[PDB]
Amino acid sequence: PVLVFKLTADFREDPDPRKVNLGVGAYRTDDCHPWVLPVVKKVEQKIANDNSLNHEYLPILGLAEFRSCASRLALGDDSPALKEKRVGGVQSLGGTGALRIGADFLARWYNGTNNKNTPVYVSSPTWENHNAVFSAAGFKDIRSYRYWDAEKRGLDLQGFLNDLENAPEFSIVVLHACAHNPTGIDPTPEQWKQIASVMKHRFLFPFFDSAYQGFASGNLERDAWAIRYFVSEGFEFFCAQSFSKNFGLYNERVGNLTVVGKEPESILQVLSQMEKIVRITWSNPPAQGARIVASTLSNPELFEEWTGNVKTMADRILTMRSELRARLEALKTPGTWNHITDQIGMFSFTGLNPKQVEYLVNEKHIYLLPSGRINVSGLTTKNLDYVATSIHEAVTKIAENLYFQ
Ligand SMILES: Cc1ncc(COP(=O)(O)O)c(C=O)c1O
Repeated sequence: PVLVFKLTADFREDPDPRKVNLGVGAYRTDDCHPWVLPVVKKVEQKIANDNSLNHEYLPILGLAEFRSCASRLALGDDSPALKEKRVGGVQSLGGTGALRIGADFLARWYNGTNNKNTPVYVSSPTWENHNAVFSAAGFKDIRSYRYWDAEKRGLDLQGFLNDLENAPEFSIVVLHACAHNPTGIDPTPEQWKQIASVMKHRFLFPFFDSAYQGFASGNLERDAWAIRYFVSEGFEFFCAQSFSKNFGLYNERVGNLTVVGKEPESILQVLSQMEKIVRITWSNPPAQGARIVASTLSNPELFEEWTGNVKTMADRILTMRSELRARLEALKTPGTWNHITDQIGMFSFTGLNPKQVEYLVNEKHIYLLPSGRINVSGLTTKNLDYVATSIHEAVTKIAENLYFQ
């Protein structure tokens, strides 16, 4: 599960001046540089001048203000679950750490004691590290639900539902909260209702993965609709949150595992068990990233500025999608390209085949995944024409099948 990071390493070492990194989902400005969000520079300065801050261990489960703030962002300020004190939060090492802690919990305490046979269902296709994290937790039966229909380039809703109907009771279902990685296609709210209905009837466990809240619609509230719907339907569930993308805090490793239970006693028990799992993994979590997020989200002014920074990223992505589609169309590139602008989040699942990716990587020094996934936030007004013309070359020169064409 380390392909994107190897892609980045190959890109850095490449001497060719034309090179473009469209692999890893990391935001870039229109001049192709990292963007430290304005709200983050401001809160960092406030931390650097605040002499009451010490370096003593945080609690095992982490910084209380951060955990509350994060769960609130997922669930909404007026969530009934918050009001009924049936919500817990475990500060984690980014989204990955939240998924891993959640996985280790389920493998020890869920559906019996030390049950490694509980099926875990992930999307077809999904993030590379999903299978790897759940296998590391010791789960033996990892399965796929139909998701991507490559013919219609949207959701195979009937397949998805049918796979969930046939899942053994109590199976764990890893659901992308919004901004599906890699397809950029999410269920509509009406589709989510049908999914939830099947999960409720078959007692399936929702394990949400929320790594991109803000990037699907530009609006934090709207991107959490599905999480909030599952709360309202009476589910207990996990939701692994990352702030790597929406705060641009990749290298400070800031995540939160939100837990929604039936009652406060449920949460107290789950959390006391999570303490043991954290202790034998990283002991307790790092402070800097969590303090930046806690400060931002607990202050109405910084919060508003932050949501404006997220909107800025989401809007730049929209523009890059429109521009790429337009240039491919003006070049008369074969096939249709509306899927570039239909898809949402950070990525486009372009539909290019593995030989077309190989051409782009080795001949044109444009780095993307063998699947055809690109990071749309890697495109810029300066690289767009090179990327479009290169895709055109690949699509016209490299056939799907060498013979019979
Ligand atoms: C779907 C998905 N889940 C989890 C993660 C893990 O993020 P992190 O770097 O915060 O550990 C990513 C990457 O942002 C992701 O795309």
